Amino acid sequence: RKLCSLDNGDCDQFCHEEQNSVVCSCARGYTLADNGKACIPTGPYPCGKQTLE
Amino acid sequence: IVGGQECKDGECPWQALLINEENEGFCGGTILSEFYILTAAHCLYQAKRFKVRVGDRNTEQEEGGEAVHEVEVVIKHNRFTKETYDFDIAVLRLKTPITFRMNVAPACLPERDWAESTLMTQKTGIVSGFGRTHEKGRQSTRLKMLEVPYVDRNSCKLSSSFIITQNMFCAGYDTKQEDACQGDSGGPHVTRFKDTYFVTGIVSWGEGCARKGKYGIYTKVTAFLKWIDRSMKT
Ligand SMILES: C[C@@H](C(=O)N1CCOCC1)N1CC[C@H](NS(=O)(=O)/C=C/c2ccc(Cl)cc2)C1=O
Ligand SMILES: [Ca+2]
Ligand SMILES: [Mg+2]
Repeated sequence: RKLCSLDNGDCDQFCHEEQNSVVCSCARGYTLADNGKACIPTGPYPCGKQTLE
Repeated sequence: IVGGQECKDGECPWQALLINEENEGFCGGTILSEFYILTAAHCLYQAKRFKVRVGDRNTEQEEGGEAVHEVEVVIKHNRFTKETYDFDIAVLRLKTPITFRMNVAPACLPERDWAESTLMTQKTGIVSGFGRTHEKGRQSTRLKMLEVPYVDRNSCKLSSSFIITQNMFCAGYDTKQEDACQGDSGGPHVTRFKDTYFVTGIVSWGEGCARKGKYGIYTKVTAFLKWIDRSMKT
């Protein structure tokens, strides 16, 4: 188990392998955080989240 | 949905219901964005004129979140066929945009390779709807959800009396009494990953509901991601 196959490469969402290195990415409506791993919602009611209130 | 549980407040916000002239649901759908609903192609031959309802969990009370939307454009896959239910997928563009709120939110579209290697290899997915509560029963007045294990592709093929194409996958149980049913077709099959829910399938067909030695068959959304992307731009 290497890179993306090892715990999703530490990525919150999408993981892909480029030139022997993990590159993380996010679904539409999220932006990749400064750490290049976490996904941050850009606005209210982002995709894939159960609603609270 | 045969078996399972009620969707509790805010738990199934991407559910949509296709309703006929009599205001009765006949198929489900998945909210993809403010303008688009994902559903099954075969569902489009079950009513002359229909609308889409969102934010509903109980069809017998006004909860305050319900919204009905008219359909502007129907986008059916041109390779769909009634013989086998191959290419069983459609996208609907709505006349007015959906205002997201409690019980009304979209599910995420995943990327193909990651979804097939990581989501579709998880133990289970979640299916939901207002369909029949047992093969010969009545439709549910309550929105239900159910965890359905991914089923080995070879085992599924061996169990089926009808062809399983490259555009379909199997989920559910061999003998346990839990499955999707009539009325749920067109509805969401989603997979959870780190508290985020991604669209992985569309409720498609089955030999009855929850039969011994039979599974639920779903349209394989990951095979249609570029097609969905195109449909959402025109
Ligand atoms: C076998 C299937 C069927 O008729 N077809 C048409 C030809 O292409 C293959 C599929 N059937 C038999 C009757 C059944 N209808 S239903 O209302 O019971 C649907 C139930 C259902 C169960 C599980 C899932 Cl995941 C989805 C639907 C049906 O579809
Ligand atoms: Ca209601
Ligand atoms: Mg079974």
